[PDB]
Amino acid sequence: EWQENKSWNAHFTEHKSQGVVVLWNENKQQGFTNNLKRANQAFLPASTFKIPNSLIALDLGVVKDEHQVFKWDGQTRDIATWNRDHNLITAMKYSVVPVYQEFARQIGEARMSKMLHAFDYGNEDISGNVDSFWLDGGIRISATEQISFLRKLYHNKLHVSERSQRIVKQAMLTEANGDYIIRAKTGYSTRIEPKIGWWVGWVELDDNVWFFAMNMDMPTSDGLGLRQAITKEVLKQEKIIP
Repeated sequence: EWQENKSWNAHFTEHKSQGVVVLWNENKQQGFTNNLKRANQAFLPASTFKIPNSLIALDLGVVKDEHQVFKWDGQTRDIATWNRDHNLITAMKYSVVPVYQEFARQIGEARMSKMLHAFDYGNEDISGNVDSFWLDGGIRISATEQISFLRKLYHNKLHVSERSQRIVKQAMLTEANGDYIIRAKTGYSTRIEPKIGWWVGWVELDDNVWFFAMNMDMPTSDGLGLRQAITKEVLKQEKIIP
């Protein structure tokens, strides 16, 4: 069911990095990773939590639809793209933490906790502050657990409405061309060691879907582009994308 391919480690070491890529072939129900241990080690989800958070906010009516405007609160932050109005699409594109913090406050502890249990999401533990637990609280998720969750979302099998799942998958749209579609979400965890970057999502082909989840050590922000670059080098090696 699971195959370890350490030849992918070259893609990390050539960039003076360490990490894990996990791939799942939906047609064949077979998984592949360079590091079975790290594939099952649990990390803070950081901004990858914007996927479940969006689903919960939509299903409870905290977010009406993907056009609703969340007005900038007028507090200047160090990420320029955060100092503006956003909707669900742009808030996910730019990983706009303060918008999702407000979602979490309106969701509340009780409903957030139950919904994460219904999703079987990671360790399902929201210990910490309700507006930051995915950044510095007790919640943890592994790369293999990200894949399990994403497969449910792809098949509209999560315990929220079909509409909520369709909207979040629209908001995850990252890249599309004549060869593939990528729906994904980046993450960057810095408040708790080890600092890591995430990229989780899937690649849609004409006749198959390949789910992926990667994380990697991220001692400085200088290496953030490697999250997508390393993943795509693996995808290219496996002839999933040209």
